[PDB]
Amino acid sequence: PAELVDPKDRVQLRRVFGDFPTGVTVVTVGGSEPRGMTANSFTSVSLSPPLVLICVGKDAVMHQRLTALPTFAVSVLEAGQEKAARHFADHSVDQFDTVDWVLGEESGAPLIAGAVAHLECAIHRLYEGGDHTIFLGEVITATRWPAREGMLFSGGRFRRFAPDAD
Amino acid sequence: AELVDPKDRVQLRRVFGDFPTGVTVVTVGGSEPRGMTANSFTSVSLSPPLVLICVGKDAVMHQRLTALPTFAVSVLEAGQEKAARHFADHSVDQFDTVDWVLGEESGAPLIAGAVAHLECAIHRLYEGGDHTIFLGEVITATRWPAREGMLFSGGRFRRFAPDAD
Ligand SMILES: [Ca+2]
Ligand SMILES: [Ca+2]
Ligand SMILES: [Ca+2]
Ligand SMILES: [Cl-]
Ligand SMILES: [Cl-]
Ligand SMILES: [Mg+2]
Repeated sequence: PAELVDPKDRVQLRRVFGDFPTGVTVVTVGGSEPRGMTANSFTSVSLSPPLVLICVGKDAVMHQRLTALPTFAVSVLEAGQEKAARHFADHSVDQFDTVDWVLGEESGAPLIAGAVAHLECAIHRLYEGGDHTIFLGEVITATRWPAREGMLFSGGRFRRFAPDAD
Repeated sequence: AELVDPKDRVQLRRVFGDFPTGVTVVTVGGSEPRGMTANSFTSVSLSPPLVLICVGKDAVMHQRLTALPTFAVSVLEAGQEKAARHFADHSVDQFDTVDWVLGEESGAPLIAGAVAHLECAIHRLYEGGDHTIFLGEVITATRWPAREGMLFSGGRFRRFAPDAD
């Protein structure tokens, strides 16, 4: 039975936003106090120049970091990394002593070990996005592990792929 | 590990495909209604309620979106690969192979059987390299809770495993 959504109702809006499935990333930065934040707003944008974007809430600490720093990293989380996804979504101590990570050579940001891919990006534009800021980054380098497959987030829940039937 | 040269578009597409997404069909109305398959759909903001899509500068839909006040997004359900392929084909009624309903608010075709329809007003146009980023405000939406979206990952259509919980 179809549910009509009142866009002013944020409970309902979050329900419909949840209808579009995504992967899950952890965005990280270096600097004097490196930080990570779980993000599903990651979107690949352009091939030439190679661009991606993320949308970050204005009240997140990560927002203040990204506005101040020239680069960030994206770690696309693999199917078995729900613990890492939850950890970097916690609002609440080294944030990174729970997880295995390797230093990003271009971003100076911790890259999450076990990820499907790492992308290190230079911040190119900041665009207004309502209660978020849209950060457009140019991909400086990336590394991927072809054997790995991403975790999923849909309907407000973490989910898994069915193995490819072809 | 595979090191990716970002200037190599084959490699770059491989890494872009490592982030799984759903699949939408973006539609517009007007004299010549049009649809295009898009996975760059992203929900952005709660207040105001905003979403974005990234559309190639050379796409025919690109000119529509820069000109028209509204568009619709149909989030495709798990069994809708045929519609995804159809609205991604480059080469004429585009809507004679799908079940669709006119959206009252957008004036654009809404794809039947979808997980959700979102009808949006174009809010901003932002530079996005070889794409334009279209930011839209959600005017109304309808959803079907029992449905689940189709998935696109590694350049292939995929489906969910049953929720363990
Ligand atoms: Ca209400
Ligand atoms: Ca090459
Ligand atoms: Ca559902
Ligand atoms: Cl809220
Ligand atoms: Cl290409
Ligand atoms: Mg996205």
